[PDB]
Amino acid sequence: NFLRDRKTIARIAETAELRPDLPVLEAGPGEGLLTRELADRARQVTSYEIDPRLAKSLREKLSGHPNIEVVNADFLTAEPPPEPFAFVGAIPYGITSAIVDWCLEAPTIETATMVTQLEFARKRTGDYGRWSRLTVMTWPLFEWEFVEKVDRRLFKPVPKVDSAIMRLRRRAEPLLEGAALERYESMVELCFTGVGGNIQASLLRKYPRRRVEAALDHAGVGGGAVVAYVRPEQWLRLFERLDQ
Repeated sequence: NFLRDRKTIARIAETAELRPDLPVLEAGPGEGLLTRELADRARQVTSYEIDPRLAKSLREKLSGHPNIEVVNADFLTAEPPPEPFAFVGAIPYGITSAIVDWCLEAPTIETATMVTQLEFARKRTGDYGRWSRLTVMTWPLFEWEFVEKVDRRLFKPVPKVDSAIMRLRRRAEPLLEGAALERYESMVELCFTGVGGNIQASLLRKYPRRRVEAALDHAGVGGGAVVAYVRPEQWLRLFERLDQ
């Protein structure tokens, strides 16, 4: 699926929050129009194309841009650069979670701007109230933002479902660090298993009743809340009170 709509392509490039001293890594470059717009704004673009024939034609198509390099390789086995950078990608359906993990694990990444299936982006950004476990776990380190829906008819060939632009931003200052962050991650893990039936019952496996009740109230969360509908700001408040 190749995005052809010029307005959406420009929206992606502007979403990436690029600047002249920041390099970009790109995956799923397709026709390379987006690559041109990224190269206009960033220090340089390194664009990954796994297919050797497509890599060669893309390299020639973009040879009028000296700050574009095309790498004939699988992006998923690429190492991130040891300097701040941004990722931009149009991600096929079957490797979306793996690309997200690639970005979450790159310690110098600033932003990751991705075109994904619509439902994937909504879950990972809580756009309709339901929250991914990974989003909650990484919220102290990353912002997850839903940018916009992208209608199927803007691609070629036209797919079956709609897409979306979503963005990760690595926070300049993490909301938690060190052992406190680990204690937060342990709390989130504990609650997403569902042991005991409800979030209150799960928390009671690790924390005293008096403190659990105080923490739920502090966070504005009911003892029987559906775990997936607790918001990240509520998880932080819950941990704040529990960790005293």
